Amino acid sequence: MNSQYMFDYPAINIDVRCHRLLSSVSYVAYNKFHTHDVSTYEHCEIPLEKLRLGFGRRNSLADFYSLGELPASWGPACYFSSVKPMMYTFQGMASDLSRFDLTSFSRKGLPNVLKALSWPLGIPDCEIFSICSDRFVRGLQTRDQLMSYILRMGDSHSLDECIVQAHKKILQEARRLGLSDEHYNGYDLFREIGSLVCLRLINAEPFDDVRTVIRSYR
Amino acid sequence: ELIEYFKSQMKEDPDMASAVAAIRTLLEFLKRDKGETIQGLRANLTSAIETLCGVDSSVAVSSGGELFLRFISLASLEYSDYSKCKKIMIERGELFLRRISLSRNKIADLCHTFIKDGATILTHAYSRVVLRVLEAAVAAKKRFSVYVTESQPDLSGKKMAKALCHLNVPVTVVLDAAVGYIMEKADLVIVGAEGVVENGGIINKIGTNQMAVCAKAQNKPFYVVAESFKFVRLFPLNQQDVPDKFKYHPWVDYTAPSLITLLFTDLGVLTPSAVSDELIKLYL
Amino acid sequence: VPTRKDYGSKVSLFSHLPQYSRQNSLTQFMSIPSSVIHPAMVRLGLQYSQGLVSGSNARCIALLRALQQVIQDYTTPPNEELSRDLVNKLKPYMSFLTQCRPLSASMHNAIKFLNKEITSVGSSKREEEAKSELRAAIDRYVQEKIVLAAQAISRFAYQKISNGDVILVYGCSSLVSRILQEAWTEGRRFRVVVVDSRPWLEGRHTLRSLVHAGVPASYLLIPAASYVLPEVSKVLLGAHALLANGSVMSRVGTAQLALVARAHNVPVLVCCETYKFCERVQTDAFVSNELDDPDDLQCKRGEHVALANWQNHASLRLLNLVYDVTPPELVDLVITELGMIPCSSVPVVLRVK
Repeated sequence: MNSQYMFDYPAINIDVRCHRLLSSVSYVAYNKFHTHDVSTYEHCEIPLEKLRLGFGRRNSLADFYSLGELPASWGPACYFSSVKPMMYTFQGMASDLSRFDLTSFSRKGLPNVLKALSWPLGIPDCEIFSICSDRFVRGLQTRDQLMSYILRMGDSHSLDECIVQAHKKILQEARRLGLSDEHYNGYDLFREIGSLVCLRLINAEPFDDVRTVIRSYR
Repeated sequence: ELIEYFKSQMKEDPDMASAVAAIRTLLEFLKRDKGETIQGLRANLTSAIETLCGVDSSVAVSSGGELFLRFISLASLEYSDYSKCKKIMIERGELFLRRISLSRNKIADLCHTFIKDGATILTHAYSRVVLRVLEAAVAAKKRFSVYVTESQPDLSGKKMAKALCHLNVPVTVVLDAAVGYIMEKADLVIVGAEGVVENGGIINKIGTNQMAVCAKAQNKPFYVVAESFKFVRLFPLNQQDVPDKFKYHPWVDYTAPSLITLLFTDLGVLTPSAVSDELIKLYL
Repeated sequence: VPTRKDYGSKVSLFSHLPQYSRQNSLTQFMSIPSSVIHPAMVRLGLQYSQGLVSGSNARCIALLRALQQVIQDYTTPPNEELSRDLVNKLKPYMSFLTQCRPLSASMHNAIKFLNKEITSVGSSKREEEAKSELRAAIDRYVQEKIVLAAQAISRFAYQKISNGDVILVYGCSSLVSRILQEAWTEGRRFRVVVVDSRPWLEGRHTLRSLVHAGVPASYLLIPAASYVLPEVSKVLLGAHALLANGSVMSRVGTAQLALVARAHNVPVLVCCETYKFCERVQTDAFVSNELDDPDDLQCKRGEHVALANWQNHASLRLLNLVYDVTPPELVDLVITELGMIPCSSVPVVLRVK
């Protein structure tokens, strides 16, 4: 019963004109001893309506959602995370690319790497660099953006299932690019998304300041 | 990490219970927490309670963790600032520790009256609450005899007898198989508890339940002395419904409330029907 | 409206309880367009007397729907206030429904809640808004007292069912069947033992509902229950009302089943919602019960009926009990929307709300 208490409820508001852009999630004041279990990834509360609650500490999030469960809490904000903490590869480039708009990519006139900046959604988007920036402290006033980004690439209504599907898509992309699965846990999904997008950008760069920052790694 | 070291070092006071040390460690880690949101603090302390009950497999640790989480939720429901709310949580935790560390003395003061002059008391294993109750009773110029079982898993009965011999109280160590033999010579049974379930029963040493039955077959009074932080929202239907995290030769078992006469807590002398009322009023 | 007189000879112990007939009806003493009672009200009374609507939740929901329609089609007269007028008008309707069939505990609680709501309506506020507010209040009551309560009870009972269990049920209960189906859908693999009894034989309503869901089920009568209990793991029983003294008022074959289950060390579980809790107490099944139609005990055995003309014998009288009271010592726990509580926590829930 104590594991069911909430503080803010994610109002899943999926209007359908375009599912990849204008789907949003805003948190309202709702403790009300919520009926279902609550999972906290990074200051964001998700009700476990479809999935169940799992205990213990495992390696990755796949180890949790393979049995049909989700951990009580996991991520960088947890001192004792249910998943093993890990670092990443190309966070530096994803942070240095936080000064350009997407109009800066479209004014160049090339659609080759604009393809590469369409993995998580299919629509040309670059807000993952704004998420993975150095300034972007993950606290309050930022849950809505992260949850809307998760819902826009989830293809579902239950936020936990959207998280699981996003992690599955991350793993599928890593397998398609010949990368390992142990390099991509469920610790920080946004950083892994940014790393994959930046790797695809680096791969598509030879088909072309932005070019310098892209070719600065080899 | 280092939370287990602090929790095990807090148990350098031989009189401090495990749940009290767990609550003190939780309050210390709430004080030293650098979080800026209530959800992150709740999740971190939940995982910390998980680690603590992973270290010590007693029901009292889980009860204290659930009580601390309920207190956190209650203090968060009011202010909703997490700064003034954090100061309120700190001061309320200080007051709660100061009030809960002296509950054993109150339990003894309110329970030692039920012991007559020349009666016979039966205890199962070593517990600090029964020891304090017997000390408060012998301090009132009372004379009685004490029978204690050896508790074969870990010989706590011999330790209880050695602790009682320093109080100049006639104590006799009996075997665990001789419970039904000395049951007729005992005037009352007084046992401790590691956790009080919702309905009113207790969760205690493996040789407790079989002693509550033999007393019921002889109309012997059966009293349970336990603190308030041991109230846990559990409902075991039988001996198999007890979670394996608490039993592990089982190390613990459940006793139904129909075999319990009275409970002596810091809230007073209660019936097995008051624990459920308290747990419902708490909304744990 | 004339009074419904008793049919047949009653038992000397149940002489204070009305005994009616299924063939007997008060409609033959009323108008075809109802004058004193409401059309929805007489329809509900006829459906209750004929036995078309017999489930507790079903009866209460039908009563609340009829009351919604009555409140919708009711307009206040001049010089009158709705707060007193509606309550004074609803009393003959309730008395007529009682004369049709004795009201259950859920119906009594719904009537009390509706009276408390109608009395609480302001005086200066309009009627076109008061009727809509009453309808919305009844809808919210139905939504949060039956549906969400059943969902919470099923969620609380799911964690008590294990793989390989042998659950034993009795009669036909909506909550028990919903819990079993939800547990089978979530992933629990067990089997159910359905216990039935004469003359209603409503247990078949559950059996055919468990086969359609794929749950392995067994069927047997109540006198042979002691034969099947050694292999039963848990006993799930439905309750019509939880008395203030901890006793459980349910179908006539509930207390006996709970007693026989105790002799086999089988835990007895009772499922009920908090809106069926009553402040009244009861020590036995004699001070208050319902005497059904005694002609239902007549069975077709072989080629003749032994009780075909039982009324010809002055000393022969048939007893048809509908309800039974189980003491609190035979019940282990009660699953409500507040969780799993002991059978001694009934007044507490009555005191909180």
